[PDB]
Amino acid sequence: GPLSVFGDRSTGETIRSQNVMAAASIANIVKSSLGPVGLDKMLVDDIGDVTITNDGATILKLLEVEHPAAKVLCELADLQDKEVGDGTTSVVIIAAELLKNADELVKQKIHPTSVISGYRLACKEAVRYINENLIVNTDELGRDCLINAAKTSMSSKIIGINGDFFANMVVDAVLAIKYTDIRGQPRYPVNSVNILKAHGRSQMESMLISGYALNCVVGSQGMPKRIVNAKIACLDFSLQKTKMKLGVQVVITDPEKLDQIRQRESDITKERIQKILATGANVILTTGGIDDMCLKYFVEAGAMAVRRVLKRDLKRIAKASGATILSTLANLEGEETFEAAMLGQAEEVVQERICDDELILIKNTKARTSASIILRGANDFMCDEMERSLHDALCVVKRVLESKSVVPGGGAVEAALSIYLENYATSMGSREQLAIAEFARSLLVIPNTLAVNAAQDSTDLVAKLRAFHNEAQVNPERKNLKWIGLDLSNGKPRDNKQAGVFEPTIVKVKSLKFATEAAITILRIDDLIKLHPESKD
Amino acid sequence: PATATSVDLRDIKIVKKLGGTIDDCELVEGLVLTQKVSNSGITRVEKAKIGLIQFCLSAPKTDMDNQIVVSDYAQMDRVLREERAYILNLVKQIKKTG
Amino acid sequence: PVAHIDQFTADMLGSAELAEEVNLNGSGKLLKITGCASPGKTVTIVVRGSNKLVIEEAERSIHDALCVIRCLVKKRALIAGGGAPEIELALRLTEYSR
Amino acid sequence: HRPVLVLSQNTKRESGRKVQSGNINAAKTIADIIRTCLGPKSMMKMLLDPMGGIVMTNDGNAILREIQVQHPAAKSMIEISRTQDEEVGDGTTSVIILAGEMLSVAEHFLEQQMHPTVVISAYRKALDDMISTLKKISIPVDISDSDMMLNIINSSITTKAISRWSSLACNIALDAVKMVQFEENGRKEIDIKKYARVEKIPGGIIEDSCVLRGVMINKDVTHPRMRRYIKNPRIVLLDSSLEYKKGESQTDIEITREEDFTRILQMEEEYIQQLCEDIIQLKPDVVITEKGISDLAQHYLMRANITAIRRVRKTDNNRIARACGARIVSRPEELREDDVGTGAGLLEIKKIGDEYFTFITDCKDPKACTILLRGASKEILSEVERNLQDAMQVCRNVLLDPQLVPGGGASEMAVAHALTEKSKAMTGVEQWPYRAVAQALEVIPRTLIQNCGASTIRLLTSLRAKHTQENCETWGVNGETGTLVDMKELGIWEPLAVKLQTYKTAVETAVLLLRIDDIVSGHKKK
Ligand SMILES: Nc1ncnc2c1ncn2[C@@H]1O[C@H](COP(=O)(O)OP(=O)(O)O)[C@@H](O)[C@H]1O
Ligand SMILES: Nc1ncnc2c1ncn2[C@@H]1O[C@H](COP(=O)(O)OP(=O)(O)O)[C@@H](O)[C@H]1O
Ligand SMILES: [Mg+2]
Repeated sequence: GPLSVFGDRSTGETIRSQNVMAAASIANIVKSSLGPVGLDKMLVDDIGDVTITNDGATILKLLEVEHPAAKVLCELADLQDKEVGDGTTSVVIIAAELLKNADELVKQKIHPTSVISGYRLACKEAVRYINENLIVNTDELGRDCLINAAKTSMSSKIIGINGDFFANMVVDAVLAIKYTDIRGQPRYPVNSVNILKAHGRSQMESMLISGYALNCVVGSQGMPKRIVNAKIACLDFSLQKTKMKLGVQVVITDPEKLDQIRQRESDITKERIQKILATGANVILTTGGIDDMCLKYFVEAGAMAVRRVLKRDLKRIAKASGATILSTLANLEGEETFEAAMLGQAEEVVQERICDDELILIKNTKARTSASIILRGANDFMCDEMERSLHDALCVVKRVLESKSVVPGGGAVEAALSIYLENYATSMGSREQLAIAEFARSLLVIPNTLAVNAAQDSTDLVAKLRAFHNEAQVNPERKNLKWIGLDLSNGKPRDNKQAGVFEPTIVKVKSLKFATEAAITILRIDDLIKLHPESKD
Repeated sequence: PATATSVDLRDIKIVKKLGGTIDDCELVEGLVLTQKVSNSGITRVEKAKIGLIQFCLSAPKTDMDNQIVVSDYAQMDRVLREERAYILNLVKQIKKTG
Repeated sequence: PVAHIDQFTADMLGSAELAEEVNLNGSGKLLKITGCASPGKTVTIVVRGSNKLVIEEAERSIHDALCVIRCLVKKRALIAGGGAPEIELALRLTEYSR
Repeated sequence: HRPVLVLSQNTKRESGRKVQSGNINAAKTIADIIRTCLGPKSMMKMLLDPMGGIVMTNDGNAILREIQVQHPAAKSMIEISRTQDEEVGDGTTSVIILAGEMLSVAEHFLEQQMHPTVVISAYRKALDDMISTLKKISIPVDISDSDMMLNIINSSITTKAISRWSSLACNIALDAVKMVQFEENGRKEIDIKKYARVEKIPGGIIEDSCVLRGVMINKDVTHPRMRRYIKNPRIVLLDSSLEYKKGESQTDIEITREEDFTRILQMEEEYIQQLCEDIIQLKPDVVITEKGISDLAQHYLMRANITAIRRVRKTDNNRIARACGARIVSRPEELREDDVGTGAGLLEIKKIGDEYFTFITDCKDPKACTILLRGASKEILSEVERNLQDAMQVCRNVLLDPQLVPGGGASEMAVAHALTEKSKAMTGVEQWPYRAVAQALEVIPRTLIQNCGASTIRLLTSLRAKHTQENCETWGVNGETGTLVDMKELGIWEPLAVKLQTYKTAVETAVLLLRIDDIVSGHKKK
């Protein structure tokens, strides 16, 4: 008679109501961590680890989910870090409210393919309207655009101070790693900034190290820990005793030739260490291993040798100091040449005190003048929060300098799109106009969440918010009310042009493209079959 | 077309990568590989000549069991320096091809 | 495919106008060879997506699109769709049954 | 058995007032544990370890590390005292009481329908005004004076258990930092953990404890023919072994002739005698290595009158290299005249309680010393070791920052009147949480009278009236008697780095725990 599957089958409006409650179970979590009045959470594990964070990606990655519609919204937050980097609480609330308003349409016996086709006409029109209603590029504002866009990202986190201490350190970090490319591409690789953590003084003592901050120790306590006018030798091979390979064995037939082979394992080893040290090299960085026999040659000659450094840290030092990453001997059948003209340069390599640990600093690197940020917090829970908040702040200034276009934040984009799409649904709307009209109400949840978390008036402040944006579209008298946002500290609509509340363009363009595409896949689960777990057979 | 009535779909490779939207799909007629570049210091070359090599550029070894007998002081120098001269003749054979 | 280094000559090489590693913003990066002298009967389709579930559906929908043109190579004939031939199979076989 | 269609299985959800007012009570609970361990009239707290040991101490850091809590906000306060223990020495118990009081007044404003971001923005404005107040009431210190530095370290150990032997523990902790203050290149550093080793030996009296001018280890001589008393030895430090070991290869010898097996056994003896001839070219007296010494190496050093020590630790070799000025070499055929530890004083192999101890003392200018602790048992010697670590780090902060703050309640009352007078020009909704930071600083003079049994009403009313005038400004609480004595006459002075780290950590602890409105618990990880 029925289906003889050994799992479970649920059809109809059961799964159509379960996917909305699965998406609302995720959105109601992250609704309390949006905007400058948002608050952080606690993520306690079974082993006892506590993670205090408010970013939309760190919470949903550590949180376990079971529903298939819940894994779509959790993987939607992971894509926002790679594509944009701060846009990762706002996408989850929009994509869940896109399913909440579309559930009210399919309960009115409206076909979901008209809602899918109605959402594509509203998503492509939202990108078209936001690209024709921008204020200015990065020429008029200058450095004031980079600082004000950085403070908007920090307002939802622990580094949202009233001053410009953390804002100036981010702009000075991205501007110091300007790496040009072919065909006129000024790239800004923000992954080259080594963000370090140390439980020390307050947040106002966060050092901006112009150069690189290596997270390693010297090793042997007989080397000079401060070298002025240093020459960095970046190399990746273990400075240990000469061990033969698997194909080579030592089969001796004469007992007199025994001790000459035993001394040869250290003579070939020390032959490399004397030709890399006679060329003026004082700092040697190694990703392999330097044993206790080879540490004597640096104490005797007065050189610094750092062992077991990361491979991702050696590439950031050799590119910034002009050093060449050498793995072995080379240069056309040469015995030991080392190409001594390709040594790195540094002004000062100094191991400072980082509150009961050792940290090596390189000052200005003499070639590229890179930057590294050492964070200072109260405990380890604040340092993990300060690292995530700084990494999201580095991604904001990266997209502004690459794509010179900013949009007003604080719900100013979602207020203008809530009224333009209602007029867009009336012109060319015959049967898909109800999906475009619900696309505007789903976008209004971003200024609605700012009024809930601020404990302000909800149905009056957003009603006063769209009152200025309606007069900016139907009354062409140059009212300039396209930048009207929210003042959550006062509870009144303010102008985000003069207040300095700036967000990048692709933090909302890619947010509206990812949330609309995720809402289509969850809208097509009218039939769902769940099989039994095959564990013990 | 107009020469054969069969078509193999195994000549059309489909690469699945997470990121972007469906409008970011591409119809590149060349080769798309998912492997990384070691070393990644260049990652771009125009007027490139591509060569497929099935030889292993490493230490000399045979299908039979091969061992190195070291019974002299200078014999350890003749193992490391001849292995560097072996693969240098393999790289210079590759480099002089173009 | 070059197996031995003694047969590695310029005739066994390829050609490419641009062979670069396109640094993507999403899940890593891939290679992309653009242009080649005397191209073969192969092509590569790069499929993107916002979730890992949309790319698996887009892979099956592309294969359902390439198989439609595959049927037109074997039989160069097509009919009207959208419930069109099922009605004509229902009326002509009813008159055939009488 | 069909599974239940749930989402986020086996985890908890909690939000609202139960998390904001729930983390306050977890912070008030830890502050009530160590509340009786701040003043000089404090008492010890006996703790029990899961290993079977006993930690009897009154220091605020050592108490909180032995407490395993299950509350997530309670785990944050333990990491606060761990941060204060690594930055400064005597900056532990004061931060946990102050962060509990700054959250005690923060719970009042959360009931008044005020947003937590308004209290934190008032806390950050109050934190920037507490740093500027301590820099105005500071005083420059003459670090070259010996009697001035003794009064700073005596103020930090009056709370601890070594206040009875204050005349001895101040001279030990001052001479320990001034010996290890080493400067090779253009960078001053003080390493009081890797070079100032504090070794404790059970037995004797505490009055016989003294800081040695050199190092000491628990190691006997390798052979009884070797000398146990050398006047001026030339110590050579080694790192490799004096034995014959297998090489890092696959070496195998085919023995076909009769004379081949006896030759390899003779070449093993000639290899040891070759490296023993290379170390006697500099004419040493003491050979110290980290690996084993074979008996063939002991024979050649016996007739050459060389005392050899066998298995000295690697951390002890780095400490004796600074005292004698030697170089830890790892190759006997690469020894130089600069690698010989000349200038070392008397070397004596004493025995303290049926166990030999190698003493290397009486050096000319050692850069590393060892504090010899001798007491009743290992229980109270762990107390003096933890108190000398809090006594050497408070001397390190003065040598890097010679500024003193008047402690004993005078530091907190000088800023609480500065925050009160500066709050008159606020005129906003952040004015009232700005006033609560000055009232939260009152818990430090509250604790000094609650431990000695004095009144908290008649004293705090008179202490608040003493800071109404701008002339005196340094009146604190005397924990010995219980009255109000000026700190210029008592001599209780705390360093600037202790009071700055106390205020910077107590505010930012309240910054982190006030932004927490949700707690998720019950998930696993990798
Ligand atoms: N000063 C401000 N005034 C009004 N709104 C703000 C202000 N600063 C930030 N916001 C709002 O807070 C929101 C924070 O979003 P966020 O959680 O950072 O997104 P994502 O999770 O993608 O990084 C932004 O959408 C922005 O509109
Ligand atoms: N003789 C004294 N008179 C008044 N107060 C004192 C006296 N001795 C110590 N104190 C006070 O006792 C407190 C002890 O603090 P403590 O717990 O040692 O801090 P930490 O935990 O950082 O070491 C100091 O803040 C100091 O003001
Ligand atoms: Mg103390």
